[PDB]
Parts: sequence; C-alpha cells; structure tokens
Amino acid sequence: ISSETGEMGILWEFDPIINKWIRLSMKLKVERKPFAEGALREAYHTVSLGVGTDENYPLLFPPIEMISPISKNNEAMTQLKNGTKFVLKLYKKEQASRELYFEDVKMQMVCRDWGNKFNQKKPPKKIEFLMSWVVELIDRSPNGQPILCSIEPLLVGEFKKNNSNYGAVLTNRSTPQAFSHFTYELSNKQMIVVDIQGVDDLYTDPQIHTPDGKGFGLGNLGKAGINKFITTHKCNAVCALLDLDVKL
Ligand SMILES: Nc1ncnc2c1ncn2[C@@H]1O[C@H](COP(=O)(O)OP(=O)(O)O)[C@@H](O)[C@H]1O
Ligand SMILES: [Zn+2]
Repeated sequence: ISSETGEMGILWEFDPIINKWIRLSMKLKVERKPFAEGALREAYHTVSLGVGTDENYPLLFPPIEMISPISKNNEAMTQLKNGTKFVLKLYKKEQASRELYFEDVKMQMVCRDWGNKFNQKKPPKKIEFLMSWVVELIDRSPNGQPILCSIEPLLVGEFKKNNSNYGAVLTNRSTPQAFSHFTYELSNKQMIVVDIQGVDDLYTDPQIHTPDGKGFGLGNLGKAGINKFITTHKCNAVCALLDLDVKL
C-alpha cells in the first residue's frame, strides 16, 4: 500500500467461519538475519509496509472454491497495518510443499477457534492463539516454485514451550495442559491441540493430532501422538474446573 522500499507479497488469511481463504497483497521489509530458529524454520523480524488487494496479481491451491471472491474485511488490515512489527518464518533448507504452508496456517486458525471455545468456559487464565498468514514472497527468485513463508504477530516476552507434539510436558503451568485435555474431550476425541507454546497465554505454532492422522501437516502423529499425550498428562485444577474426565 506504501511507496517506501520493501518487497511485495501475496497474503492469505484463512477465515474458519466462512471456511474460505482471503487473498490480499502486502509489502514488507524483512531483516536479513533470523532472530531465532526452531527445528525446521527460522524466524525473522519484519515490518509491514501496508496491506492491499490482490487485484494486480490474477490467479491451483487452495482451489478456487475455497477462496473468497471478496476480501474487503480481514484481520490483516488492522494487525498488519503499515509500521507493524511482526514475525516471518521461513523453512531453513532442511519436506515443505505449497499445501503444507496453507495446512499449517489453517491449523493455527482452527486452534485459535479452540482458544475461544476454551475461554467461553471462563477459565482462571483465558488463552489466545495469534493469527497466522501465508505469504507468497513473489519478489524473490523461484527448481521453481515461488518462495513461501508464514507470518504472524510479534510476541513480546519470554517465549516458552509448554508441551511438544509427542508427550513432553516442558513447564509446570496448568492452563496449557488443561487446554490440551479440553480440546481432546470436547472434540469427542476427534482431535487434540498440543505444541502449546508462546508468551504467557498468547500462543503460536500449535500442532493438532487426529486419530486418522490425516491433514494438519507433518506434525500430525495420529493415534500415537494422542496416546503419548495421555501417557504424560496429569489432570490439574484447571482440568477439574472445566469438569474434564480424569479418564482420557
Ligand atoms: N510470534 C513470535 N514472536 C516472537 N518469537 C517467536 C514467535 N514465534 C516463534 N518465535 C521464536 O522463534 C522460534 C522458532 O519458531 P518455530 O515456530 O518453533 O519453528 P519450527 O517450525 O522449527 O517449530 C521459537 O522457538 C521462538 O523462540
Ligand atoms: Zn486433564
């Protein structure tokens, strides 16, 4: 949207309530060096140079039927307005495909809905997952295909991982564990949200397991993932406040 120097991107926001992707453009300026790394990805400080429409970049994955024809409303326009400092995540060089960027962002959106459902029970500590978006870094040279990344708001504070996607319980806090338990029981065992991590109860990069192991990226470890969580879960006061069953 802005005149100043930066690179262009195609920005994708998933909206679970209409079950559609919203396609936009933005300009961003990313730092040359990462400020952190995880297992597969590196995180980069980025500044937004504004969000606009995708009109100049005519359009397949996601398929056309999954894309909203209208993009006037979105979180991006406020959360990524010009000046906003945020975080860009790129796969190192290592496995990643186009589909996986979208799966991962949609997954975080699904977890974000679970956070709201959890909060509606009025737990002692309310929780929230950050927005996440797919960005096609179209100014960067494509073996093909385009450079993709995901972006999300900047968390300020000490970043802590509370559980992994395979049974680790990494801190003593109760809410992140009760939340994982809550998603499992309240989904009637259709899914569980783990990899609960972020700053305080602002969370990012969660991971879902489902019994059939289908979808939800490469970190979906299916029944094994679910059972590994069960083996290590001790119900706490939040689990009890939420009236969750001590079995399962
Ligand atoms: N929104 C954020 N704000 C600030 N720091 C973050 C944010 N998201 C991730 N980080 C930091 O970047 C690291 C790597 O990100 P991560 O999502 O774990 O990548 P991977 O795909 O390898 O798991 C995290 O361990 C954390 O230290
Ligand atoms: Zn529990």
